Amino acid sequence: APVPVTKLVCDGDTYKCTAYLDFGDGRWVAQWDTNVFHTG
Amino acid sequence: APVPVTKLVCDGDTYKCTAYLDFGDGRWVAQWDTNVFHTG
Amino acid sequence: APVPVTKLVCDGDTYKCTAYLDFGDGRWVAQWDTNVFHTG
Repeated sequence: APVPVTKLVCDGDTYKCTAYLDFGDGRWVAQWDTNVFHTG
Repeated sequence: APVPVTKLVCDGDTYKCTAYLDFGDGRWVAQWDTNVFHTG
Repeated sequence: APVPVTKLVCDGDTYKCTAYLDFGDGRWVAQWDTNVFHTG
């Protein structure tokens, strides 16, 4: 079931974002691949 | 055009995150596939 | 290293979400492909 994200971080060294979930012990994450770049 | 996200949720049963957008009737979403796991 | 997201936007014309990062000059983004649709 959908749960809220408590903290969203991204990492320019791994090109991933990590969403910490409000669930369980607080250490469940959703993590996905991203592009990372310097925009205008 | 880019619009703000009003609520971000993720679901460990579907392995997707859903971003509710500030747009229209409030029921437009961006939805993407993710990994979901228990981190350190 | 992971840094906080300061602003999350999505765009129904490009089918991408963009996360502005707390890093550098504020113009670093993570950007990823998404589905965009009108949910129930």
